[PDB]
Amino acid sequence: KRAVITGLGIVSSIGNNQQEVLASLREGRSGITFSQELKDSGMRSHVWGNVKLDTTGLIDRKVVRFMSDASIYAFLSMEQAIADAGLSPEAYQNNPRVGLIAGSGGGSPRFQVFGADAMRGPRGLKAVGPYVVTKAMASGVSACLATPFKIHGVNYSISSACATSAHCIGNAVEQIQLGKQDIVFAGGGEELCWEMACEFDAMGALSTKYNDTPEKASRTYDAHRDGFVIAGGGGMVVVEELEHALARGAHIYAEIVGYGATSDGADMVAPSGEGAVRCMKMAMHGVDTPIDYLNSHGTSTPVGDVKELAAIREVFGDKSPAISATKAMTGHSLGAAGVQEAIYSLLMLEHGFIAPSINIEELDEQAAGLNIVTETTDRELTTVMSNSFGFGGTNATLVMRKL
Amino acid sequence: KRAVITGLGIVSSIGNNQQEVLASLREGRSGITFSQELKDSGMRSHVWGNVKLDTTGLIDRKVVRFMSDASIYAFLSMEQAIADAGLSPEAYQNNPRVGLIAGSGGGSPRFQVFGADAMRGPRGLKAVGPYVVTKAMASGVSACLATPFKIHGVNYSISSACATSAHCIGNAVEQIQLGKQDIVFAGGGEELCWEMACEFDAMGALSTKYNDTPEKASRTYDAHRDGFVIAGGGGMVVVEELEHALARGAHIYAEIVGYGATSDGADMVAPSGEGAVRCMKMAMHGVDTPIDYLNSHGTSTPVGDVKELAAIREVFGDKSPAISATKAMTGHSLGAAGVQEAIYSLLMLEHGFIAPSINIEELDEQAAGLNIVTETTDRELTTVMSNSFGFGGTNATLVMRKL
Ligand SMILES: C=C/C(C)=C/[C@@]1(C)SC(=O)C(C)=C1O
Ligand SMILES: C=C/C(C)=C/[C@@]1(C)SC(=O)C(C)=C1O
Repeated sequence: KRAVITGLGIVSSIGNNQQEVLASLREGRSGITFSQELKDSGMRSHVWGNVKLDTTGLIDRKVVRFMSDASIYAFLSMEQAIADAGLSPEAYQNNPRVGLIAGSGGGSPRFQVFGADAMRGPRGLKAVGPYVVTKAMASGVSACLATPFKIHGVNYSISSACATSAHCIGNAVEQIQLGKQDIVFAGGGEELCWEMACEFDAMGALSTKYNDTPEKASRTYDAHRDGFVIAGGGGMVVVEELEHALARGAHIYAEIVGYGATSDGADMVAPSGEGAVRCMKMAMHGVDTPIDYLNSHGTSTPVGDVKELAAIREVFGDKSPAISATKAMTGHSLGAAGVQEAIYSLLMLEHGFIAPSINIEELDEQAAGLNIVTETTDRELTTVMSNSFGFGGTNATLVMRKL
Repeated sequence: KRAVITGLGIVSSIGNNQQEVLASLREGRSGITFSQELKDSGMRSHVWGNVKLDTTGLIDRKVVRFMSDASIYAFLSMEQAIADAGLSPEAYQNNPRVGLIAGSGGGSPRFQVFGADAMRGPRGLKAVGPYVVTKAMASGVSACLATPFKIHGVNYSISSACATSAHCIGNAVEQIQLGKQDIVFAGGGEELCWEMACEFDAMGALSTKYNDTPEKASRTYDAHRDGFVIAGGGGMVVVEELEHALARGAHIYAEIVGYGATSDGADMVAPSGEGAVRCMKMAMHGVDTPIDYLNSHGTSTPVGDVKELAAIREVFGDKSPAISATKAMTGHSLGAAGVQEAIYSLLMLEHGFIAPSINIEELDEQAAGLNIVTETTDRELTTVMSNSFGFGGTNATLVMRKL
């Protein structure tokens, strides 16, 4: 029935491990840089939320030859989670009660585009090769991790655009609740490339006025925000059944006491708000303790930002929780955003502090009577909430509490 | 607690609705044709499992601007399932207890490539446009249906390659069991294009020796099968809680009495057998009636075919059910294969007959343990099983029974 997080792993724009990520968060350090690749592709947005790591010989050649970047990022995060959970092969491999639910928002537009380019070349099929399917397939993140880690339980991905890894964790929780699994590795990954980024720029979703000052581009709630800053990376958490965890002396960050998954059924590319309201309310249902901190989806987009503020306010009313949008620091890793931000929230719960909402030179008047924390402040948190939304009116909310 | 199917919709290579599909099945009619597109693309495989329907104007212009083919196919299938189920707008729209779980195997390689191609032109972003994200993103099938159809419940896709739509239905069942939803539209869609097909051909997965005789290319269990015949299309079923279905007098096809979801944790692109055995057995927990008919995944590939037959052998021993691989007729629609074949199984349960396993000119030596019906056989069926597997060692099994 009860699901808890007993391990985490992360490869992000602000850190290649939970320790480095902790640093950046408490420091309020930006992971955004100028991208030549993006500028070079023809894009208007030239700022990145890139992973600063040379992944070259980190994954075995036979295993890595099937993967794309989203898979690599999630695979490395999974290793970190396996290690950090205290799990050994004999404990998680070839075991029907151990599963994997992880995905990405866009799969691999790079290798999808590589296979097409290679195919139209004079060598066609031979230029494409036998590994494009596993690299480009939408289920790449799950397929590429489940096989090498010899997972025997559930094995699939959930895709809900900018909310995918959040739904992945919520689904893992349901597997434990249904008594189907004891452990489920949940999370996701996302590649960073002009191939996919250009699509978002094409719809005017990305920031384009701060290319000269990359670290100031992502400015959630700032009156002059102009779109989100795309990013790549991965994250993975170990969702485990309470008794099982306690039984093996597992270290427990918190327990997932709430999971909301709703739908807007209104517009694509634009949030309705009511959808998020029901989602958050659903995640708080039964939680007998108040929400101390709220890690908003806050993408730094004109409409989105205030639309979520309007929702939060209607759900909490007078008594609103402390809020901070860590995207102003990290950027929007799309499909990886959900798990990565759940991890930042878990780190804040574990280290008693609230990461700051940076770059707010001018608070939006639409973000009036709320509590946007712009200073790294030490606080004994107990219950935290994380929101994730994506195109198509898909919403997810996770509420985590200490034991 | 209990989940039943109260409506279905389908757009496939053998039919544009349940009536045409029924006729083709009973007749063992091939939906395979020669593809100039694939031939012109430089592929060794020139046979198609195409949808014979010009979809132009079949969807509101403002609504279809966000969709790719997989989304269109699923959207049309859902239009059918809604009407079939006898659901009125007021019954399923703007309702938190009504959800949508549908996806595809590859999303939209065509629009991932179009975005990249347009980007590298003299028009760049202007040529790309603002609708490529929703078309190219992995969650397209779910995002593009949930919004127009006014869905307020769950909204996301499950992606497990050639098993995705099967896992989608299984997940919908869990939502009903967890008491979270009363109705969940489950299924998926898949586009047909050289962009995605060349990648499979590039790994030698597609049939290439029967281009001169398209209808004989897909030959599951035939000693001379040489890969699967790619296809496109959609399918959607209405998964509904039992008391709910009966309360409104919905017409129930069958109840989902079993859902297995396992993982191989062995090889990519190649099945282990073990895993599919646990998946079937898992689907069988609680089911005490015999399996009267088994709609195998049977892709018409050398290894796959006999690896699944070995697993079926292992699960049933001396008591093996009647088997038939409808892919020899329809082709492999990848992500849509699961829901489409669940529908064929539902149609056979409904009209009392077993669709034939066509093109078996020889029958692999390993298939000696017969009961693979190669002739349309009228028979009163009660419990049927459908298998779905995909790259990455992901397995799904659904068992449906008459009420
Ligand atoms: C239905 C549309 C939604 C939820 C849109 C949001 C707020 S979610 C997101 O990640 C970005 C960039 C947005 O603009
Ligand atoms: C792990 C690999 C698996 C399950 C491979 C299968 C049998 S699934 C499928 O649709 C095809 C074409 C195959 O070859």
